[PDB]
Amino acid sequence: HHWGYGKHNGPEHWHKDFPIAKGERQSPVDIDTHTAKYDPSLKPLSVSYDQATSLRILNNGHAFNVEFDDSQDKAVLKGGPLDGTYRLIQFHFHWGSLDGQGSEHTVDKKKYAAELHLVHWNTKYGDFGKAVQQPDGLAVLGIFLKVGSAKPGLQKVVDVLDSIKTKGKSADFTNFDPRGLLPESLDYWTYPGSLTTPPLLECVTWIVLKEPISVSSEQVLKFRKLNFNGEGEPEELMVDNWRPAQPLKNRQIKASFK
Ligand SMILES: N[C@H](Cc1c[nH]c[nH+]1)C(=O)O
Ligand SMILES: [Hg+2]
Ligand SMILES: [Zn+2]
Repeated sequence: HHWGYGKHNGPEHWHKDFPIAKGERQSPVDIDTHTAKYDPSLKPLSVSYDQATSLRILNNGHAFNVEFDDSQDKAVLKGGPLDGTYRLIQFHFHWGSLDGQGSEHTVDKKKYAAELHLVHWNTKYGDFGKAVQQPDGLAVLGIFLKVGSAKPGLQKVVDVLDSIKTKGKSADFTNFDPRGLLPESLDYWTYPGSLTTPPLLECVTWIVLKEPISVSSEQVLKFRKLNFNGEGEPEELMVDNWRPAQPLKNRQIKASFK
């Protein structure tokens, strides 16, 4: 039936309905640090989230999305390997049932507790829908999460998940600053790829930060309290909604640092 994250509808079944699952630039992938090469030509990465305008948090049945208002240049990603401007439309996470797994991209095979993804779409294409029909239409900033000390700027998100336990629910989540989710350093690895959930469109330029942020056990815990099911249905906790690393094939990962 509908794609999910189980023994019967998980990643290993996605290709049947979504053939591109075995494509040439699928994500995520394992980042081999001793093979990625520093690129002296990458321009400084620019992440301008000052005028960000969050509007709503939504449980879509496989994760929760904090949607932003992108009808104007408010929150934009640029610089790095990107040409032009990319607008922040939404950010979501991928986590595990255990701190030992959860992230999608892996560093030298190491799996993080979770992984944050801020999705932006190339403004040169007018809108998200049109952007997802281009080789360079999207730009996703990936940030790893590791369990330890709590992340202040992430608590609003934590406290609100209670109101959106089940699939379909969506609470007003206005005025959330995504800057509180950015690690200190901006060093990153970048490669051409796709979205990690069906339709798995290969339209993404991945910008994966090396420095992970650390959240508390109590925080990630509440992420694990969510449900994949809809209200009034057998409870399936929302855990392990991450896709495993896919073949790198004929791609190269460039490091923004030496
Ligand atoms: N999860 C995708 C839709 C999505 C895109 N970005 C986040 N969610 C699907 O149901 O096919
Ligand atoms: Hg594409
Ligand atoms: Zn994602």
